Amino acid sequence: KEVELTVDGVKVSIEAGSSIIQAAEKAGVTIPRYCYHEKLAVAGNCRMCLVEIERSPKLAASCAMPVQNGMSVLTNTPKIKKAREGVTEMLLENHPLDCPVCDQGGECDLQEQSLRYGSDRGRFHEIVGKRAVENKAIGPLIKTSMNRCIHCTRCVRFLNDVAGAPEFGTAGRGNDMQIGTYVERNVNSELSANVIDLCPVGALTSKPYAFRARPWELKRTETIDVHDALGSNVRVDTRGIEVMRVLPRLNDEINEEWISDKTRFACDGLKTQRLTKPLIRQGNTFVDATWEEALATIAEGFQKVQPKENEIKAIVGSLTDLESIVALKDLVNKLGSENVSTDGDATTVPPAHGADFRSNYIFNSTIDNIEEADQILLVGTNPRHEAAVLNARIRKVWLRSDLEVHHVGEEFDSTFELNHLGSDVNALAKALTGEVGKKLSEASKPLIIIGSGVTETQDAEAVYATVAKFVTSNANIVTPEWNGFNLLHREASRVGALDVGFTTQSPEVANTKAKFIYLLGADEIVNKDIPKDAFVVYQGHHGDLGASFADVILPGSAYTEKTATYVNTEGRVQSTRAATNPPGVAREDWMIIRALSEYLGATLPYDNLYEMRSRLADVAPHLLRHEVVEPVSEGIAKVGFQSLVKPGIQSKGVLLKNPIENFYFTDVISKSSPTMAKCVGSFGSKIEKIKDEKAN
Amino acid sequence: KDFPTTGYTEVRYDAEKRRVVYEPLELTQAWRNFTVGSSVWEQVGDGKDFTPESFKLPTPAPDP
Amino acid sequence: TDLAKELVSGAPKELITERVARIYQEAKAATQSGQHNTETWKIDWDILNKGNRWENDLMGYQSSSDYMQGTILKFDTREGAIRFAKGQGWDYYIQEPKVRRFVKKDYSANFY
Amino acid sequence: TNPTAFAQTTRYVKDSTEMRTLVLNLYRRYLRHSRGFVNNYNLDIPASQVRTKIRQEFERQRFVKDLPLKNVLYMKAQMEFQELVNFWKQQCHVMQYFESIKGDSFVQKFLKGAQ
Amino acid sequence: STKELTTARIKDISKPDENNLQQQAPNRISPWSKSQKPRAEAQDNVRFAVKDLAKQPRPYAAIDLIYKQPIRYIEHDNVAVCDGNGGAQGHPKVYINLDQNKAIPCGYCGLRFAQAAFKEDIES
Amino acid sequence: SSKFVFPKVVKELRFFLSQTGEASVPLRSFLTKTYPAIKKANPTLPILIREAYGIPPSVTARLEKGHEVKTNLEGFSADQIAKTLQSIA
Ligand code: SF4
Ligand code: SF4
Ligand code: FES
Ligand SMILES: [K+]
Ligand SMILES: [Zn+2]
Repeated sequence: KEVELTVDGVKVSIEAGSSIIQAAEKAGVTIPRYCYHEKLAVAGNCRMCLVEIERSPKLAASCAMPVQNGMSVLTNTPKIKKAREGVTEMLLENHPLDCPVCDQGGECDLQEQSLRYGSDRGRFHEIVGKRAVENKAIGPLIKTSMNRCIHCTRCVRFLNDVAGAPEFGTAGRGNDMQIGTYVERNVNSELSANVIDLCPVGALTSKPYAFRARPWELKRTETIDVHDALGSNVRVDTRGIEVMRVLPRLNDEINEEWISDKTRFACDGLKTQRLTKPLIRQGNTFVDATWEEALATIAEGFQKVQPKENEIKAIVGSLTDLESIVALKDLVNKLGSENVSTDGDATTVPPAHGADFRSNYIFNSTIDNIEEADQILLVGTNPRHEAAVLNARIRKVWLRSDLEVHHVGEEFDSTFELNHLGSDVNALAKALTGEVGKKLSEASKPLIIIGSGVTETQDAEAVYATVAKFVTSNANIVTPEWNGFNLLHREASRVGALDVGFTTQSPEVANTKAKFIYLLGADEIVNKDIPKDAFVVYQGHHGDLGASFADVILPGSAYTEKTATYVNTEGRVQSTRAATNPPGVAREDWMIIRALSEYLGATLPYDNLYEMRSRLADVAPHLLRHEVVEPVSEGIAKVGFQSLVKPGIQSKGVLLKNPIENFYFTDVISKSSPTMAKCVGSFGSKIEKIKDEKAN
Repeated sequence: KDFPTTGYTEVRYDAEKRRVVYEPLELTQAWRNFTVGSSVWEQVGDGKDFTPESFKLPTPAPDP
Repeated sequence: TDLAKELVSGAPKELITERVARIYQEAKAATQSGQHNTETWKIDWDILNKGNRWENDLMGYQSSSDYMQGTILKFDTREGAIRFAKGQGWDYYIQEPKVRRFVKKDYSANFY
Repeated sequence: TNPTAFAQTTRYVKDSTEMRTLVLNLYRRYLRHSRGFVNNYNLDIPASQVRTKIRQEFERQRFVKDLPLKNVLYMKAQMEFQELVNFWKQQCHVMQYFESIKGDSFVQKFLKGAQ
Repeated sequence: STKELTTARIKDISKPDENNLQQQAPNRISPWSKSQKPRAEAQDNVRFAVKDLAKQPRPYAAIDLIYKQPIRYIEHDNVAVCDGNGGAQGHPKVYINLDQNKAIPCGYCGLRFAQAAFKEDIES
Repeated sequence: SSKFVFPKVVKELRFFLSQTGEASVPLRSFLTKTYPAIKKANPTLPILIREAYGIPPSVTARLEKGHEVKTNLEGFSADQIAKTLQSIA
């Protein structure tokens, strides 16, 4: 297949059908470009990538011209460099003199390529003046200065194809062509803000980040995104103590250089409602207290109420790190209590997927392989909200092949076409044995996706039993070279909590009226019972319902202020990196548990991260391999699928309502982010409004 | 290269000891590293060949 | 290489006992499409759990007691970075860069 | 040009045994001048402690195995002596050399910010 | 009060007084940025205990001044050209588009330009 | 089911084994053929099976006051392990 070609004397071996620019980029030759992006459809309009081919008079758009065999490609002829300076002299003909006031200042491709490939002088002193355009208003997240657009259509190609938001396009003709939405309406996509990164010029910039920093000030720290369970790789930029912006970074297995609008514009919640001093409840208000006084009060309060063996309850929040989970799990068992669980809304005491077998509560197919899946079945999942970036991955497959997606649950407005089947367990029951179930078995690598919201229904066990019954009796679904069962998580500390077994499987214990409740970042306990005679401690970084109920509050650090371990939905183990310091006297999250133990007579053996990181090897030896997935062996997986199948289960016929009823308010940082408040007002809880009432 | 530009320690006059003493480094304004915002594109090409034509190995000419 | 070369460098003991260095290759920035800052390997030190940055009361500066905050080293081979880290006896940890997966891109694909 | 007082040539030794004779010889030279160190530097401690702390720093390097490390630690060994004899360091430096000074519990370091 | 003196507003509520030293500026009471420290809190400090607050620097707030200018109105053209009224001693020349029915301020100067045909609606 | 009803001191059982390799085969064979009976008699006992590459087999049992009893199972056969598990009790 491969065609051997030489670019400027460098031999190139690439796949056939590739374009010249990919061949040149592999040989190391740098070909300037504006309109070509390696995740978008090819348009050939910017005319900057022009090269010379030996058997032609006509310059070739190397981003569009497919590769040949034996072809000789030139890139550094004086003829080409004349063309590059001509094109540069055209883009800057109408470009405004905005660089000082332009938020793209130190990181603009029109600057660096013009500096490198253009002339050093301009020949435009015309008296009529430049072209001026009116800025279009497309929401509270994207700040448009359309004077600066170079008409490269990356915004159009991304939003139409990747994002699935067809309201953005080119309206007009020639010198009056105006990228926008023609009529005034806000752009509605959870991935709409990735256009800010694609727009090479200052035409589309961040509105929350407007005018606040220059790119040479910021310090770039590579960490992970924990607003949803995918764990998308991000880049956090800090100017001293503050975190200024969050951007995606390349990881072809998880996020593929995109992050949802929740991930990047929730950075401003880290400066608001923070817990900075330990607070002790006195009367009906809180007062400041030192770590000596606050730790003593918890130690004193614990002995006053004297919770018994299993009357001590530990609740873990969505954002909580894995090191604090094991620190807390060890601490409570050191007091001899197993009433340890999460703040979710699960129904059955042993969660339907359980914690015994990893293969029953992860994304066994791995995200990088969703590309090659033939048929996908959605069970009660709304990826447009639960895992936004994963949804765009499924669309990209469905656009380039004959993938057919089947959905069972509550109907939602989706980016790609669905084949709706029903909205209850019985609807899924006929579908598995019917025409659609036949489709999956005939396919090579079919996919069954179960959402996180399946558990929060009354029929949590029926669906897991039903689907497993189909899986337990097939050969295509589970092969040596394929594991077709997948579970989609949405809270960033589920797989971490389940990998360490921070979940109680005793129904009587889960019903025990616990007296001492230790809230570890749990902020959704409205349904959870908290008796008036319970002494509650909340250790978190944000003031919300979890801290309001507490009697002593111990400040903790956010994911941008500590080194921690997170396991995403597909089982990959990822460790964050510290970008700033926690504010005030706030301490590390697992350090509090160690220090709290010394006051409670349960002194934990750990003394530092490395000692605690040795403990993660004990609970599960795979928790020491960063960015490495340990797939479940095929034989042992089939054991777990069987124990989910249980005769004698009644399908109550409950609608598989999605758990995310507000896309922007899902975690603690999101609820305290001023920018997310604007989005709900402008876009709505489900990103459905097309008009911005809030406009001033 | 591994030695930081601001060094490790600094001196001040201690009243108790009546003498100038060394203390560990502590900057009131931490140094700002603007060097991160360097060029992401290569700025100068491969150069030009200026070897004398008397110091290059001759190309063996093709045969008839 | 094998020698404990740190005993001649005069560096404070805390770089061996109390600090963690990182060997990494800088990632490509989302904003710009250049691919040159991601071809040299670099060493940077982790920040401190307290005293990395704090606001100066008088003028609102960014005070710091970390003397390695503005120290970044450059290399051209991965091995040279690891060898140099080994020579100084640094407690480092390597961050393997992600590799973009090849996908052929064709102009005609917009209709086929 | 002539070298200054108490100077020595810089030669890279190649035998382990040869170095220890130089190392042991140098040790008494530190010990011999100890009273003068107190007198010239007006030290507030008797010369006994000056002899005391000299010995400790020699032992700190006792267990080096590789030879090239041995020389450099000996090359710098001589230099510190030469500066000390010739009154090149100031009184502030020498005082602070000998004026130097159990770790806190986990709660204590946690309480005050730790490191 | 300390309610206006500590929160930024687009326009004030009461008439500013030049003698009031607690105002953010002599011609404006409230601050004009969300992250600008109020002047009342800034001078409530130990270093001002024995100072003379009337002699500390109090430049006139530039936000209040710039809105005292009239709106330039362009005749039979929807594009205004601004250069800081100094040419080589002003800001770079920037072209402003006036299609929208509002006064578009200049990016550098802050002068507001509009169309003449739109003046009546704008002046409402 | 044999002696699969553990005392009330046992509160957690964890099995470590490699996805490949000889030494992990016996523990895999046991867990694949003996788990369904063990769970059927121990509904409230959580039994975690966690797999990592290149590691020898091992089993951890957790007693009261947080004590965890590690039990290496390298070279044990499909029937010797049944004695090892009960030897915890
Ligand atoms: S987009 Fe680039 S060239 Fe245009 S004004 Fe902004 S910084 Fe200058
Ligand atoms: S707005 Fe930006 S991304 Fe869209 S065509 Fe113009 S330059 Fe390209
Ligand atoms: S990069 Fe090929 S024409 Fe734009
Ligand atoms: K941009
Ligand atoms: Zn102007």
